[PDB]
Amino acid sequence: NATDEAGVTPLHLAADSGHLEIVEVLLKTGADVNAWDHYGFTPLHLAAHVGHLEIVEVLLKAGADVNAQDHAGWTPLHLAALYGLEIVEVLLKHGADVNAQDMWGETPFDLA
Amino acid sequence: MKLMIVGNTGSGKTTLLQQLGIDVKDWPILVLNVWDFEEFYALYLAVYDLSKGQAEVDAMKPWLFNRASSSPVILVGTHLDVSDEKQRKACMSKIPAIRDYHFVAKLRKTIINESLLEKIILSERKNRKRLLENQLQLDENELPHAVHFLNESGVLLPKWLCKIMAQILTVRRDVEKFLSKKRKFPKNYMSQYFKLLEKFQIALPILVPSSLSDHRPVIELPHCENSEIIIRLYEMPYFPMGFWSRLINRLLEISPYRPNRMYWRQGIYLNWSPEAYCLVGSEVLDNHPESFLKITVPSCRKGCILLGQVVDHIDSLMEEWFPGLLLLKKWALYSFNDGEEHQKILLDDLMKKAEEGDLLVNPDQPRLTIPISQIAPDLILADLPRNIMLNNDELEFEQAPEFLLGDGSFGSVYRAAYEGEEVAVKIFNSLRLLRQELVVLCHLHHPSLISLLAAGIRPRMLVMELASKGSLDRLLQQDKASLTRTLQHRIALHVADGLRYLHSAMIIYRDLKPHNVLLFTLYPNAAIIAKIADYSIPGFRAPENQQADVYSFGLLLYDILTTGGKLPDPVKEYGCAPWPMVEKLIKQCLKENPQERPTSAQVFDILNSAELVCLTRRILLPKNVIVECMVATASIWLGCGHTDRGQLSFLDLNTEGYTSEEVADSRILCLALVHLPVEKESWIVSGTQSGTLLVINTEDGKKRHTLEKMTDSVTCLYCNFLLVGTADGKLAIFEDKTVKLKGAAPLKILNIGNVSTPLMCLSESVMWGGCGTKIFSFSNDFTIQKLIETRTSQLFSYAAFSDSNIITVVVDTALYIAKQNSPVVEVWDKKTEKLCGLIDCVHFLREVMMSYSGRVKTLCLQKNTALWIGTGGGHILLLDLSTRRLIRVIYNFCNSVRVMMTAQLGSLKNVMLVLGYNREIQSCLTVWDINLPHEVQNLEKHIEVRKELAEKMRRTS
Ligand SMILES: Cc1ccc(C(=O)Nc2ccc(CN3CCN(C)CC3)c(C(F)(F)F)c2)cc1C#Cc1cnc2[nH]ncc2c1
Repeated sequence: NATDEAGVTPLHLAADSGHLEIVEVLLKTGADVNAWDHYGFTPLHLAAHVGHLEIVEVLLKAGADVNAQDHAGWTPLHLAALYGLEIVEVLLKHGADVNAQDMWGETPFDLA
Repeated sequence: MKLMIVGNTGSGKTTLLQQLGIDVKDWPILVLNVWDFEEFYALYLAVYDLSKGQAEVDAMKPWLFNRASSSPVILVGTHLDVSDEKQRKACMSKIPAIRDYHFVAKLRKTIINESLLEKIILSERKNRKRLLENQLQLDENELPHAVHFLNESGVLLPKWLCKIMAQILTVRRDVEKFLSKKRKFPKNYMSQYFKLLEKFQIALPILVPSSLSDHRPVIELPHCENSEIIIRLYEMPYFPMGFWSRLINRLLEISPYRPNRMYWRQGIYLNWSPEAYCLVGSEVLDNHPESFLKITVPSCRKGCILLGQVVDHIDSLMEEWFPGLLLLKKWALYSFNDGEEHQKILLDDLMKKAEEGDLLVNPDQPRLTIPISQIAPDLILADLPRNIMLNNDELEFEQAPEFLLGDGSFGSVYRAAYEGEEVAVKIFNSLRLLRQELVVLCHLHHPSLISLLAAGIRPRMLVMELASKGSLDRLLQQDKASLTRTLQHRIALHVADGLRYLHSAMIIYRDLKPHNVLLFTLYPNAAIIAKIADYSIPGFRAPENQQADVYSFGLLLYDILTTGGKLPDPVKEYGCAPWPMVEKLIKQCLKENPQERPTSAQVFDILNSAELVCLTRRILLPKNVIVECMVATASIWLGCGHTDRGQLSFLDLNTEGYTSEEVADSRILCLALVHLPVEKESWIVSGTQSGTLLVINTEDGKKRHTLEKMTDSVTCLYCNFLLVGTADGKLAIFEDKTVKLKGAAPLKILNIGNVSTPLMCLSESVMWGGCGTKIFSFSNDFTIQKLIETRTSQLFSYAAFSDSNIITVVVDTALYIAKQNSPVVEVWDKKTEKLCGLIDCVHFLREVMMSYSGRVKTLCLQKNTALWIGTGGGHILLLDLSTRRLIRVIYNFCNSVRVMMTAQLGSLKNVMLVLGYNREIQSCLTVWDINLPHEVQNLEKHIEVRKELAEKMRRTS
């Protein structure tokens, strides 16, 4: 795995596109599940932003942390609730902090 | 009062104290703190041993020479039982000011006689000073008065003194571990160790002046004849104690253009290569019980410069530390023929002669003479730089009160000519003042410092550049019309760039004022506009050092922002145009706490910014007010969405009279203006969340109505026809004449997308707009011309951003479109319907100085190929459209950006209005000069050129 001109790993791209097979195979082979680009987005951040539930599940099973903060301070709960709440439920089943605040002091249930 | 005991070594001071470093004890009587006296040198007790008679009485005068405010001194001779009567009579013959004499309980009664909430503190504190329990009134605010009270009383500071401080006389590398690192000496006090010694004349930035001996080492001079050595002997009755430590301190920064440095208690010998050296040792002459500080220098050019520097240092020490000697008598030695005995003259002679001529005529041999510069090359300034001696054949000077410069406000300065060019001549009616001023001027070469052209000898003058435009004071008072904003900023920038230069050279420049600012031009883009001067001939000073200079510059910047006029707000008081980031700098420099004032480098750095120049206003709206959109009429209409019901806000850009009114039952998201010259009216249309287009007359608020309601939320408005873009992907086209009609139907309803794809932006170049992920174009018939699907931009960028909503589109030759919650602005070719460019705001923000988001919130454009991009954080990226390069990154004003657009003020000045958020939440309005990128580039070029010139003058000298 390697980063592009924007610091984006193949796992980032797979999370963006929602490819279940590519995310699963990269996690199986040992891809960095908590790597971040210049945007601060982790695989789980992109999955929550786009709206892929199963990508979120397979990332959490592979060790993705639910308290990652991007360059804007938004946790995966923020990006999940911002775009609508099955992904919110899955992330909340994991040990996610619903009281986390971004740079503007907004909790992820305020975005919803 | 304090009783202090001083005298010669072994005179019996402590013996008297029992009979009645510097250790301190308490003696009640009129309770007195008594010190037993070296370093750093009420009622005085002078103690001497009578066994040496007048031999002990002599050399006591330094005790009178050394910080007393004419305090009394009591002289007592001790050990009378072992002294002779003739010695006592000699003591009588010998005798700041002595009040009474004694020769040994008479001493204690004499001391008592001569010694004859109210600051109730330092009792618990002696056995961070605020509340040790608030004593007195707020602990006197820890003002310098309390510090002086505690230092003078000898209660707080002398804990370490005479026990740890000043013990290095018998005890900084390999120094602290034996002096101030024994048991408990935290690293917090490294900066104080070997520094408090410097203030107390104990250590020098070379060294303890006690390891030196009084035995002069062997001194050999490369020159020996009279005709080749200049010898100067200042004779002082006493060498006022403490003299040699300071002299050894200062005689280090001496340069002929220090390979060898020998020194002892009384004397230094500095040696460069041959024909460059200086012996400043102290000589003793037979039958002359005075101190003879002798200087022996070679007669060459470097000898002249080195002698001049040494003499300047000595008289500087005289003027600064021992004013009492200014008695000290100066002499110079000469010889008409080699081998003759050195003869001496006082310096008033050879001064009269340097004024008259350049030759010392022998009274008996009229044909035998010596040039003055060979005898004392300081009366004729033979130390001047080679381009500084006046050429009297190239100077056209009239000394009359008709060409007087500034009408004499600059001192005795007249207009003249030098090498053709018009010039200024200051006529020195002492030689000391001229030499001091020349020494200062010859080491100051910077663009904002007045440049020295010539220094004459026979006139004894100074000649310097003619500021053609007078001083800054006359600019402020007389011709106010030419004081443009750019000129004001350049003047202030030029003064700061040079106040910081003086501070770099450790020069104070005590009094800075508009009168000391000289102007050569009023053309704003010039390289040099203002310099600073001191004519040596008051409301422009600190309440009381560099902090005093910063306060003076703050006052100067106040008097520049204001044309002319605790200290009130300049805009309210004088009605001048607002200038943010300079008002703040004035307030910063004018802080009453010296440690809170910025340093001159920081002041110049603050002034060196185009955000400081082209930021016309910065208006903060009432707290907890959230506004999402504005429209400019100057005056601004705002849409308040801080609650579930939208409101309409009105902000007057001249008075700042914010007002608001509840107008709709749903949040207002878009605003626009419909102008009808045909009726000479105008409407303001508000598009709300419920889908209601609600129309207000701006002339009278009572005339209000509502158009045909759309099926979903109204997202955008534009204005001749009114185009309304709703959240269900519909565009409604109204004729502007139909806006005035209540419930009027749109001229046409066109479907672009669906419910999930809202139409959000409409702009002119053929009409262009954006809905969902598609860009659409229209002709004059309001029909679809082209739809470009932007989801192919997902093949670039990332699907998190590309597959989003379009929030704004601008176009001159290319489509600059921005998405919702995306830091990437995409550039589409409107002629080929294909993506051709990307602009990454995160990429720009990373190159410039955790408090940034970079998601694009708004865009704006200028005709001068400029693109303004607002990011989610409080950042505005100004870019040049020629190559999409980064012109500037405006930041550090607020925390978020909402929307910006161009506008025209009532004075026909084009500005940029930026609405953002201070994210608890306070919406902010910012006004920028429309030509900000050009000012950025021009000021960058100006700074570069000025720095280049400064380096050139520094190199050439
Ligand atoms: C004719 C003339 C002679 C001397 C000077 C002069 O300033 N010398 C001078 C000396 C020392 C220092 C540095 N400091 C000062 C504060 N010390 C406390 C610390 C050190 C400075 C500076 F401050 F500059 F560094 C300047 C200016 C003029 C002039 C002129 C002139 C020319 N053109 C004109 N037009 N209309 C009027 C007018 C007037």
